[PDB]
Amino acid sequence: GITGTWYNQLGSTFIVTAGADGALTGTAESAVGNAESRYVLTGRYDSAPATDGSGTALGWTVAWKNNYRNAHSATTWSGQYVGGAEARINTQWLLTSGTTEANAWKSTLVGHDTFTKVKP
Amino acid sequence: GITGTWYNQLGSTFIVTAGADGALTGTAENAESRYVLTGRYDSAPATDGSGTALGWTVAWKNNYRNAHSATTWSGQYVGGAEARINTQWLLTSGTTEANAWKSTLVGHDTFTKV
Amino acid sequence: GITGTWYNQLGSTFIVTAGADGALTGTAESRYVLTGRYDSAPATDGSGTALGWTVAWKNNYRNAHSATTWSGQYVGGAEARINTQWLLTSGTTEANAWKSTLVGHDTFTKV
Amino acid sequence: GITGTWYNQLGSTFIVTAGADGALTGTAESRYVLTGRYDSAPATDGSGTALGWTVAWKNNYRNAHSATTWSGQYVGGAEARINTQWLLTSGTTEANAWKSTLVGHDTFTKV
Ligand SMILES: N=C1N[C@H]2[C@H](CS[C@H]2CCCCC(=O)O)N1
Repeated sequence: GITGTWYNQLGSTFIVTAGADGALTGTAESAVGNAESRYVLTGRYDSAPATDGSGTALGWTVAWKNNYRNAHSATTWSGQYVGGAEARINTQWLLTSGTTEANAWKSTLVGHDTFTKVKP
Repeated sequence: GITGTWYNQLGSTFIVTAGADGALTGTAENAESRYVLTGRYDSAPATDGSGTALGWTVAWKNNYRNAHSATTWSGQYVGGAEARINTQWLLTSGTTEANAWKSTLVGHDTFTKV
Repeated sequence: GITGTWYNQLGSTFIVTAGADGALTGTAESRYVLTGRYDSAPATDGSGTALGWTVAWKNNYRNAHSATTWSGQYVGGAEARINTQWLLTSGTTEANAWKSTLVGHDTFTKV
Repeated sequence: GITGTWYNQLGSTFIVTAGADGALTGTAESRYVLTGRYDSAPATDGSGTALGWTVAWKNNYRNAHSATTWSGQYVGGAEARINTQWLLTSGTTEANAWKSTLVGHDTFTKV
């Protein structure tokens, strides 16, 4: 279900493997910002969701440092997986950059990403 | 300065180990209230007195309990004698499509070594 | 371009009046009053027009002890829309304040 | 209660008037107009009073092409406070929309 290759509305590709113990591992490649190539993704999911047709809660993080670039920032996505003919993951994200004390009021961006198993 | 025990303003206790290549692993917490954490951090931060960007996730499921939800914390570690982690968090619960609009809470937490 | 009737994704109807001094007044449809501000002198370079508004969910008939604020921008053009993120806060006791605030997003269109 | 002069943790000054059926009006300060709403009939059980307001960062001297909304609750008591979370959106292009909005939190007191 969650395991597979996902794309957000921006071209980004996230390759995610769901483990049997609630672990989420994989790789992100962003189509925007200060990023190049692949970045390590790690997260957790609810490995035994409700019966009742509710979604599957999950979250993951990417720190935007790899061997090519370092953006001194990290993003966390929080959302739910919803099965169906068109499986989708709906998330909200927080992106925090490292700042000095004086600039911390403006260190965090917030947005929403919708992931699909079909590239837009 | 990150590896160790951190406490938030709620009493809760977080034990985190920060690996050499940017992994964060540990637990949030008796057994029944203990949960797994996994995250990532900037292992090569700037020198300019900037904070170290990081983030982590906890799904609220263990062997004993399952709240069908996950929290992510996004934030930065600040050093010194008043070492702190300042974060904002998102908590999402699994919902039906009908109730998705109220699936996510937002808030902030501050973690201290004491 | 902002003044008029707007519809978000779950059919709610917002009637918005943009005043020349930057004020936004109108109603969200039971029916509640809205009030906000917008940039009454945006850039002409394709940038959007920044805005925000608030609805407290109390009227003559019902009270939910909560308020929502929408923060976003207007984008004009053939398919004008207002893209927003929102925060919904409910009155809670001090000990439930951690769970007093929801976050989401809303898109408004003219049809 | 809510009417008065409020200061946030960074020292900015908000002068707020609470109107009879839930209007918030006032200024933030370099001085800008604020507008919002609040629950004029809060719960008696000890809960806080839900509210929100907006400031568009345009006045007669400067315009940053951006707007902030605060969502939160007023807590009466020893330290009357207003605990909020805020969103600041800047007018951007289509291409830069994904990075248009910052989020944070603010505590206000009369001290
Ligand atoms: N796929 C996505 N890319 C952007 C959003 C949220 S994370 C962001 C990319 C940031 C890359 C590093 C940076 O620019 O600081 N979703």
